[PDB]
Amino acid sequence: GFTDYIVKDIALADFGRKEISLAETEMPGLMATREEYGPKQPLKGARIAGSLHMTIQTAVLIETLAALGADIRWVSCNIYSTQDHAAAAIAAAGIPVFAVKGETLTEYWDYTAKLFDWHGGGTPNMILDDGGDATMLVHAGYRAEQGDTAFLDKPGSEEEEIFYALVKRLLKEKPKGWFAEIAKNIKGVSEETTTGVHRLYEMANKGTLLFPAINVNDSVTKSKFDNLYGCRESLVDGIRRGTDVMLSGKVAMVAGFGDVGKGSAASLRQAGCRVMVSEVDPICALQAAMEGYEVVTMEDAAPRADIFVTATGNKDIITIEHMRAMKDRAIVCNIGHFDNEIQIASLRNLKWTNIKPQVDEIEFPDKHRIIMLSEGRLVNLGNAMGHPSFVMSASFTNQTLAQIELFANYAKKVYVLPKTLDEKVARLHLAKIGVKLTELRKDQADYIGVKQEGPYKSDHYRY
Amino acid sequence: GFTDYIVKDIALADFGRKEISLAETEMPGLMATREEYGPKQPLKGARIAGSLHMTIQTAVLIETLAALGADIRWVSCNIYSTQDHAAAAIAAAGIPVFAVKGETLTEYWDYTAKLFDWHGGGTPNMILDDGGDATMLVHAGYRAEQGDTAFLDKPGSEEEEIFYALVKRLLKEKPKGWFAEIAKNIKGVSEETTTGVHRLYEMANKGTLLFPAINVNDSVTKSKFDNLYGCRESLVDGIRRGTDVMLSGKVAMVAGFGDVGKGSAASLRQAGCRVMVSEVDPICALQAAMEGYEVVTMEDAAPRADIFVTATGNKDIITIEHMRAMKDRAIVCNIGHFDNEIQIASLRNLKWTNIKPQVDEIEFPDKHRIIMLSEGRLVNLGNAMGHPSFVMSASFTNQTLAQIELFANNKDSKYAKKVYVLPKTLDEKVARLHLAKIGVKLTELRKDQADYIGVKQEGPYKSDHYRY
Amino acid sequence: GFTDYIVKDIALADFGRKEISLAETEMPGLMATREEYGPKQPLKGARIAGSLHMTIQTAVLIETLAALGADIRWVSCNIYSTQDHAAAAIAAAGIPVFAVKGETLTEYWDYTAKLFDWHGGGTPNMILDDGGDATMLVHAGYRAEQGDTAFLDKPGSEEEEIFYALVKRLLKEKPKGWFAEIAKNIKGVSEETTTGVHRLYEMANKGTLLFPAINVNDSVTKSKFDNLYGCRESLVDGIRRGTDVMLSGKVAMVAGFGDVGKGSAASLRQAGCRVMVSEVDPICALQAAMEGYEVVTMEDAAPRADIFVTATGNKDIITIEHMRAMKDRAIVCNIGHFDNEIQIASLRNLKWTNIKPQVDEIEFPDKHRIIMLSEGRLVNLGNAMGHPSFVMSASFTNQTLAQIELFANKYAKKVYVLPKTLDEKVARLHLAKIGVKLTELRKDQADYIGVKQEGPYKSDHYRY
Amino acid sequence: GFTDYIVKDIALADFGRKEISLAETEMPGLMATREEYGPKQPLKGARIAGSLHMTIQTAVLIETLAALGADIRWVSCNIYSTQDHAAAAIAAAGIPVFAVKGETLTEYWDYTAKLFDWHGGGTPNMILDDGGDATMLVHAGYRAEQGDTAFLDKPGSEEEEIFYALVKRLLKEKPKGWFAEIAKNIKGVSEETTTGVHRLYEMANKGTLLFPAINVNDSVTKSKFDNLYGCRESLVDGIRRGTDVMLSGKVAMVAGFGDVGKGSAASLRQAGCRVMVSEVDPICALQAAMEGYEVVTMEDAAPRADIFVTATGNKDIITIEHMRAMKDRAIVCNIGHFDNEIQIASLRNLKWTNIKPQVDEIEFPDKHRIIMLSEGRLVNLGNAMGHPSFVMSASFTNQTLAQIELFANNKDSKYAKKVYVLPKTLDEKVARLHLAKIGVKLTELRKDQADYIGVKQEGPYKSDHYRY
Ligand SMILES: NC(=O)c1ccc[n+]([C@@H]2O[C@H](COP(=O)([O-])OP(=O)(O)OC[C@H]3O[C@@H](n4cnc5c(N)ncnc54)[C@H](O)[C@@H]3O)[C@@H](O)[C@H]2O)c1
Ligand SMILES: NC(=O)c1ccc[n+]([C@@H]2O[C@H](COP(=O)([O-])OP(=O)(O)OC[C@H]3O[C@@H](n4cnc5c(N)ncnc54)[C@H](O)[C@@H]3O)[C@@H](O)[C@H]2O)c1
Ligand SMILES: NC(=O)c1ccc[n+]([C@@H]2O[C@H](COP(=O)([O-])OP(=O)(O)OC[C@H]3O[C@@H](n4cnc5c(N)ncnc54)[C@H](O)[C@@H]3O)[C@@H](O)[C@H]2O)c1
Ligand SMILES: NC(=O)c1ccc[n+]([C@@H]2O[C@H](COP(=O)([O-])OP(=O)(O)OC[C@H]3O[C@@H](n4cnc5c(N)ncnc54)[C@H](O)[C@@H]3O)[C@@H](O)[C@H]2O)c1
Ligand code: NA
Ligand code: NA
Ligand code: NA
Ligand code: NA
Repeated sequence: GFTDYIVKDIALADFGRKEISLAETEMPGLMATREEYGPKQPLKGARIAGSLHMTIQTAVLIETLAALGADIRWVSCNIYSTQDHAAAAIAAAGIPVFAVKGETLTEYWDYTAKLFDWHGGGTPNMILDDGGDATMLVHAGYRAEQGDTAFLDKPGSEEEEIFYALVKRLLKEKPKGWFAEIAKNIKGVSEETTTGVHRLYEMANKGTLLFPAINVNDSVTKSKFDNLYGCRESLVDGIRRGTDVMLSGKVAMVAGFGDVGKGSAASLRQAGCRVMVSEVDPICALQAAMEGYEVVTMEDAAPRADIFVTATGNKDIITIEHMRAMKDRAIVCNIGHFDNEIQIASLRNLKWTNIKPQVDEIEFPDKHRIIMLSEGRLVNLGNAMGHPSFVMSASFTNQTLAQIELFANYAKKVYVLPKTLDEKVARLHLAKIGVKLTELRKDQADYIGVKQEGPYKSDHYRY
Repeated sequence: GFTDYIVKDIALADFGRKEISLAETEMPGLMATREEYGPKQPLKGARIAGSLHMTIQTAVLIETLAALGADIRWVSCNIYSTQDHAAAAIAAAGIPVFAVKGETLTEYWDYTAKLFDWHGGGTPNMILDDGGDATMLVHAGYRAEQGDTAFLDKPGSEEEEIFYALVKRLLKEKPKGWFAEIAKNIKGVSEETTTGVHRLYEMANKGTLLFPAINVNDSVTKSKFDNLYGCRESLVDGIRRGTDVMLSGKVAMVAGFGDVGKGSAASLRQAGCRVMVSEVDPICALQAAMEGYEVVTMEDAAPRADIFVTATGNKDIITIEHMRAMKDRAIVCNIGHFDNEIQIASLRNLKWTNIKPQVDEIEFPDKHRIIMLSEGRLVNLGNAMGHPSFVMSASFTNQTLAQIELFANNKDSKYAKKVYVLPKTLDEKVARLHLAKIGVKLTELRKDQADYIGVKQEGPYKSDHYRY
Repeated sequence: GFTDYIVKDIALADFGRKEISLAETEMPGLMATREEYGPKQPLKGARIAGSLHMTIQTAVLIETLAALGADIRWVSCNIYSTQDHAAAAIAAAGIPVFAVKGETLTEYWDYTAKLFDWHGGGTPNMILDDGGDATMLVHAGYRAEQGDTAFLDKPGSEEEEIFYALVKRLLKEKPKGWFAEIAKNIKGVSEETTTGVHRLYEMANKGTLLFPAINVNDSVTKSKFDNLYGCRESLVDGIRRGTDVMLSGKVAMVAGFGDVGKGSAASLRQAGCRVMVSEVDPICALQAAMEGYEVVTMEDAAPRADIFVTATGNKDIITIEHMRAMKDRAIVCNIGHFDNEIQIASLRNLKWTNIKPQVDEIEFPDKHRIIMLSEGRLVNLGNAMGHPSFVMSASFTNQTLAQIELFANKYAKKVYVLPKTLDEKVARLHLAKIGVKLTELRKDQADYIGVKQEGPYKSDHYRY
Repeated sequence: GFTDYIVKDIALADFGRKEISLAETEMPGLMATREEYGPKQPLKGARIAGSLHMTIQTAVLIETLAALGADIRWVSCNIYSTQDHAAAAIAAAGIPVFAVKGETLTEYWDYTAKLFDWHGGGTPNMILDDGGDATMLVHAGYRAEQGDTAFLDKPGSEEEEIFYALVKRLLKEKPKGWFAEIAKNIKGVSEETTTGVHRLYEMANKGTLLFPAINVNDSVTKSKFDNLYGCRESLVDGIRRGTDVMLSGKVAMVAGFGDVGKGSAASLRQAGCRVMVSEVDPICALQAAMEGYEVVTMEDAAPRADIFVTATGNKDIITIEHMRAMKDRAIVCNIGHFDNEIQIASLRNLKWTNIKPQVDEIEFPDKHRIIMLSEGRLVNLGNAMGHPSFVMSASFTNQTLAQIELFANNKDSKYAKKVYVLPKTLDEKVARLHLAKIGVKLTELRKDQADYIGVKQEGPYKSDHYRY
C-alpha cells in the first residue's frame, strides 16, 4: 500500500491515464526526449521537488523526468489549476503528489512544505518551479534561520500571513538548520514563468539567490509559444467554460501587451471580440496599435468593456473604482499572476454569490454585478484546462533540458539555455505538425554567415 | 406534488436557475418580448409542445412563452444536448420536461410521445420543433391511423425501428383516432432548423402537411446569425472540451459550406487551424475558395487532416473507407444532423474505448485509432454547451413571434397548410431588439434619403429577395 | 481605316493588348463562355450599346461579346474609371469606343449619345449598362419626345443640367421619333449594379420601362463576389495609390454594410485599420456588430476617423458639417455611387489643391484640410484599377449570359434575374483555375437532400 | 544656378513638395525631432553622405538632417527605388542628390562615388547607409590602398566587376591614399537594414571595421515595425500595382519567416491568399506553423503557388529549376535584398517581354511563362512606393538619433570601431513620439507598481534581452 500522496480521488486515475496517453501523442518534444535520454539516465540520482500546475501535461513531464532517472515529489503551484485525474494518475504511479483542484491557501502551503521531506529521508536536490513558490519557501526559511525573523510578523494579505505562519511552523518543527540543509543540497532550480523568473533575477541582483537558476521562461521556444499561443488558445477556453457568453459583438479589455497580453488579445479578437489594450511600455503599446487594437487606460475601458483580462504580471491593474464603473455583469478575470492583478481583497465585503466552481457573481451596493472567474487567479488553468498539450511539450522539453543542465552539465546566477538547445526544442515539434524544414546549402549558409546546423540567429535576435 | 417530469437530478435546479438568470441578461430579444407581450398574454390558452435541445437558452425561451400565457410540455431534440441543470430548473418551475443528457434512443422517442399526453388530459394545440421529430411523430401516426401502415413494418435504421415501434405502441395504447385528434388540435408548428424545415416543404409540396408551419430557420436573424455565428463560437468550444487539443498547427476538414459549414470553418480557422472544405454546390465552393479555404474532396483530406467536421445535412459524408485512411488519433465530429453524416453504424465491430462522456477512442484492425465526439451527434451541444445565449436570443425571439403568429394571428386563415416565414418587418424587429445590448447605434434615414432609395424610414429596408 | 472612336492615347494599344492577354488567363469564365457560345454565335445580329467602365476587364467582355457575333459600340459609365490602355486596345481592334480617363461630364454625356448613332446607320438593339445611364437617356428622350418636355427645364444638379441639355440637343438635331425608334429597336437591357437595378425596378413598377431587363447585379455570383470580394481587394488599392498612407493604426469609417460596405469594411480591416460602420438597416447593423465592427453614426465618426468611405448608394452621407468636424488631412472617398454620397458640391468654394490626378486637398477657412479621392466618385476605379480580373470574370460571364438570354433566348417589360442553374454554371466555370475540386453527390445523397445531382443545389430563396 | 544634382526631372519638384508636406503629417517622429533639435543644431559641421532609397520618406529625413545642421549629399541605394518627384524636390531644395528610378548599375556606383567628393572639396564625416554600399566602397578602397588588391581582379556578379572597376577608378583618379583620408574623417556610420548590419558585424568581428557604427536595424522600433509592418503594408501594394491580380483564391509562397517574411506572409494572407512559407530556422518554422502557414520546401511550392516572394536575405532561393517547374504566368518577386534571391541571371537568354516599367513576362523554351517584378529587385520599392511614411518615421527617427550619437555624443569616444545599438530609453522614445498621432493613450506606472516589476517609472521597461 502507498500512503504518501494527497489527491481528490484516486479512482480518477484510469481517466487520467487515458488523457495522458492522448497527450503523449500531442507532446513529441517530451517523447523524443524520453527516447534520447531514457537510455542515458542523466537524472539518475535527481530528487526533483516540483511545484507546477498538476495538469495532464505536467503528468507527461513528470513521467519524462522519471524516465530519465529522476526521483520525484510534486505539488501544484496554484490552488485551482490541478486536474484531479492527472493528479490521481500520478499518485497511482507511485510518485508522491499533493495536489487538489480547489485547495485552501493553508493546504496549498502545507503541501509545498511536504515537497522537502523526501521519502526515505533527506531533502530534494533539484527544484522545478513555476511562479517560484517552492524556491521562495526555501529562501524565506533560510533567511529566518540565519536569524532575521522580524519580517515574518510583517502584516500582509491572507496568503502572505499563511506563508509567514508556515515558515514559523517549519522552524518550530524541523531540526535546527533544516533550511540551510535544503539550500545546500539544491543543485539548481529551473523556473517556468515570467513572474518567478523576475523574482530570481532580483535575488541574484541582491546576492541573495541560494543556488543557480535556469530561466526556462525566456527560451524562445517557451516565451514566444507558450506565453503567446498557449494563451491565445486557453484564455477564451477559460472564459467560455466559465460563462458560456457570446464573444462576437462584445468589447474586451486586455491589460498588458507582453507575450501573454499579445496572446490574450489575440484569443479574444479571434473569438470575435473587439479588443482594447492598456500598456505602460510605449513600444508594446505601439505594437498593439499597429495590430489594430485601440490602446486605452483602464479608466477609459472600465465603463465600456464587456470582458476584462489582466495580463501584466503587475499588481493593482483592475481596482475597486474600475469595477464600480463597469457595466452590470461585466466579466473580469486574470491570466497573469497570483490574485493581485485584480483588487480581489477589496471585494471581500460585497455579496459574492457562487455560480459554480471558479465562477462568482459579486454584487455592488448599487445592485450592479460583475462576474469574477477563478476568484482572480489564472483563468485558463482555473476555469478550463490550461494550455493544450502540444505547446506545453515545447515548454516542458525546455524544462527537462534545464534540469539535465543543472543536475549534470553553472554559478549562482540566472541562465538561459543555449540557442542550439532552443532550436532543438523547435526541431522536435516540426514533424508532428507537418512542417518540412529547408536546409541551407553550404554556400547559402556562408552567405549569411551561419553554420548549416545552426544556431541561425545571434543571441540578440528577437524573432 | 408535481411529478410530471423526467430529468437527471432535480437538485441541479438552483445551479440551473443561476445560469438562467445570467442568460436573461444575454437575451434582450426574449426579455423585451416578455415586456411587450406579457401584458397582452397573446399565448393564453396555448398548449405548446416543444422538442428542442433542453439548454439554458431554451429555458429562457420556455419561460418567455409562459410569461406570454402558454401552457408548456418539453423534451430535448437530441439524446446528448440536454443541459441537466436547465432541465432541473424548468421542472422545478412546475413545467413538465422529459430531458436527460445521455438518454437512450428508446427513452428519447418515448419522451417525445409524452409531449402529446397533456397534463390534465387532451393534446397540445401548438408544436415548437427543432429538426421535426415531434412533427414527424404526429404525421407518421396519422398516416398509419388512416390505414396506410405498410411503412412501419420494416424500417431502415435502428432509430427508424425504435421510432416505428413507438408508433405501433401508440396505436395500441392511445385511443382510436388519437393522431387525428392531435392533428386537429394543432393550430401550427414553428420549425427551428434547416433539416426540419426541408421536411416541412416536402410535406407541403406533397400535400401531406397537416397544419400551418412557420419556417423560423430562414428568418434572416436566425439562419445568418445562429447557423453562422453560433457555429463559429460553439464548434471549437465542443472540440476543445472533448479533446483539449492544440488547434494552431492543425489541419481541419469541414464538409459543407452552407451557413453551418461557413460558421464551422471560421470557428476552426479563427482558432488557428489551416482549414479545408468540401462542397457539392459550385457557388458555395467558390465562396469557400474566395475566403482562402482549400476546397478538396473527403478522399483527398482523409489521410491528411487532424480534425474532421461534417456540416452538410446529408448522409454518408465520412465513410468507413475515409476513417480507415485517417492518421492515428484524428478527431472526427458532426455539427449538422442526426448521426449519419458519419457512418457511425459501420464502426460498431471495432473496439470502442470510452474516454469520458461523449468522447470515445475507436481502434481499427491496423492499430490506427480515431477520436469520435458525441458518437457522431451534434458536437457543439453534445461536447460543450451549444450556441451561446445572445445569438439564441435572436433564434428564439423568432420562435416566439412565430408561435404568436400561428396561435393568435390566424383568425382569417392567413396561414394555410403551407410553410411560411415571418414578414421582413418582424425579422428587422428581431435585429433591433439586440442592438442596444451590444452598443450598436443605428442611423435613422432622413426623410429625403428614405425617399431616395425607395423605403420608409421605419423599414423594411430591403426587398424580400435580398440575401444579406 | 477607323476613326469612329475617341480615346486618350491610341499609342497605348500595344500595352493594353498585353494586359488584356494577361487578364484573359485570369478570366476563365469569360474565356469558357467565348469557347462554348462562340461557335453558336448567339449574338449574331446583335448591336450592343455598352455603357460600362472601360477597364482591361471590360475589354475582355467586349471581345467576348464580339466573339459571340455582336456588333458593338461602347462608352465608360464613369468619368474617372477608364483605363486608357484598355480603351486604346479596343479602338485599335476596330470597335467604336468613346472613353477617356478624366473626361468631363459634358463629354461623358456626348459620348453616351454616340452609342445610339450606329455605324452604318440605325440604332442599337441591345443595351449592356452599368448604373443605368444609357437606359436613362433612351427613357428621358422618349418621354420628352412624345410630349412631356417640362421636366427637362428642371434640373436638380449640374450633371442633370448637362444631361437635360443633351436630351434637348438630340431632340432638335435627330430625326423626329428618333427615341421612339431606338426604344422599339432595343430588345433588352442587362444591368450591372445595385443602383442601376434600383432604377429599372422603379420604372417597371411604374410601367415606364420601355423594354425587358435582366438584373445582373443580383446573380449570386455577382453580388456576393464582385460587390463583396471585389471591393475587399480594390478599395484599399485605391486608397493606397492615392495617398500611400499607412493603414495599420488608423481608424476608418465605412457607411453602409450591404455587400459593398461589407467588402469595403473587410478591405480596410484586412489592411490593418480599426473599422467602424454605419447602417440604417438593423439586420445589416447586427451583422456588422457580429463581425466585430463598432457600429456608430457618421456624427460619432466625423471627429474620430482617419479614413471615411461611403458605400451606401444613398445621398448626403458625408455632409459639409461632417467634413468641418474631421481631423486635419482625413481621407474621404466614395465606393458607392455617383458623387452625391459625399456633399462634393458644397466644397466647390473651398481652396482645392490638386496633388495628382484624382487626389485633391481641400482647405477649410479654419485651415483644416481633407484629402478627397477622385472628386468623390468610385475610388477603386478612380484611384486604382477597379476590381481585379478574376472576380470580374464572374460578373461579366453573367453579363454575357444575360445578353444571350435577352437577345437569343417570355421576357416581359419586367426585371428578371438569371435562373439558378446559370448562376451555378458561372461559379463552376471559375473553380478549376483556382484549384477547387467539387464533390459530386451520389444519387443516394442527391435524393436525400432533395436535389438533382447536377443542380441546382439550393432553393431560389437561398441567401448563401 | 546651383548645378550639382542628377535627377530624372527637376520639373517634378512641386509634386514632390506636395507629397512631402502630406508625409510630414504622417511622420510625427521626424517632425518632433526637428522641433526639439532644430534649436540645438546638434549636427552643424556634420557632412553626411546618405545612400538610401530616394523616396518621399527619405526626403523628410533629409530635410530633418538639414534642419539639425547637416551638410548633405545623397544617393539611392537601389536602381529602381527612387521616387523621381521626391528627388526633384530635394534637388530644388539645393541638396546634392544623384538618384533616378531606373538608373544603370554603372551610374548607380558612380553616383555612390559622387558621395565622397564633398562640395568645396574634402570628404564627408558621417555615412548614413542602407545596405552598406557606401560603407563597403570606403572599406574596399581602403584595403586596396595599403596593400591588398588581389580581390579587385576577382569578380562575382555583374554588379561586382562594376564595383571593382569603380574602386579601380578612384585609386587611379584620387590622390594616393584618399580611401584612408575618408575612413579617417568618418566619425561614424548608421546602417538601416539587416543585410547591411550583418556585414558591419562580420567586419567589426574581423577587426577591419574602420569607424564606429550604430546598428539602426535593431532598434525595436525599426526591425519590429519597419521590417514587419512595413512589408505587411507594401508587399501586396507592389504586387497589385505590378499585376492587378486577384489575390483571394490564390496560393502564395514566401521564402523566409524572419521579420520581413512574417510581414510578407501577413501581407498576402490578409489580402486573401493561402500562404505557404519556407524556412531553415526551426524556431521561425515553428512560428509560421503556429500562425497557420503551411511550411514546405521551395521544391514543393514551385508547381503549386500562383505567387512567389523571396524574403530571406540569402541567395539562390528561387533557381532555374524552380521557375521551370512553376505554373504558367506565376508571379515571382523579391523583397529581401539585391537581386540574387531569384536566379535572374539564369533567365538572361530567354524571351523577356516588357509589360510596363518593372513588370516583365519571361518565356521559357517550353512556352510557359512567368511574370517577374522589378527584375528581381525589391518589389515594394520597385513596383510601388516602398513602406508608408508613418512606419519610415520610426526608422528615420532612429536614423536621426543615431546620426546625433556618432557625430555629437562621441567626445569621450564611447563608440569604438564596433557595432552598437541605441539605448532602450531612446528606442522607447521613438515609440512615444508616434503614439499621439495614432491616438494611443499610454498608462503610467505608479511607483509601487514600477518597483513590483523592477523598473523605473520613466523606463526602460524591459531588460536589454527582451524580445517583444
Ligand atoms: N496563465 C498562463 O498560463 C501564463 C502563461 C505565461 C506567462 N504567464 C504570466 O503572465 C504574466 C505576464 O507574462 P509576460 O510573459 O506577458 O510578461 P511580459 O513582461 O512579456 O509582459 C508584461 C507586460 O505588462 C506590461 N505592464 C506592466 N504593468 C502594466 C500596467 N500597469 N498596465 C498595462 N500594462 C502593464 C508590461 O509593459 C509588459 O509589457 C506573468 O505573471 C507571467 O508569469 C501566465
Ligand atoms: N449544430 C448546430 O447548432 C446547428 C445550427 C444550425 C443548423 N444546424 C444543422 O446543420 C445542417 C446544415 O445546415 P445549413 O443551415 O448549413 O444548411 P445549408 O443548406 O445552408 O448547407 C448545407 C451545405 O452542405 C452542402 N452539401 C450537401 N451535401 C454535401 C456533400 N455530400 N459534401 C459536401 N457538401 C455537401 C450543400 O451544398 C450545402 O451548401 C443541417 O442539418 C442543420 O439542421 C446545426
Ligand atoms: N465601386 C464598385 O466597384 C461597386 C461594386 C458593386 C456595387 N457598387 C455600388 O455600391 C452601392 C451599394 O451597393 P450594395 O450592393 O452594397 O447595395 P446594398 O443594398 O447591398 O447596400 C447598401 C446599404 O447601405 C445602407 N444604407 C442606406 N442609407 C444609409 C445611410 N444613410 N447610412 C448608412 N447606411 C445606409 C443600406 O441599409 C444598405 O444595407 C451601389 O451604388 C452600387 O451600385 C459599387
Ligand atoms: N524591402 C524592404 O522594405 C525591407 C525592409 C527590411 C528589411 N529588408 C531586407 O529583407 C531581408 C530579410 O530581412 P530580415 O529582417 O527578415 O532578416 P531576418 O534575419 O529577421 O530573417 C531572414 C530569414 O530568412 C531565413 N532564411 C535564410 N535563408 C533561407 C532559405 N534558403 N530558405 C528559407 N529561409 C531562409 C532565415 O532563417 C531568417 O529567419 C534583408 O535582406 C533585409 O535587408 C527589406
Ligand atoms: Na490542457
Ligand atoms: Na450555451
Ligand atoms: Na483591374
Ligand atoms: Na511610401
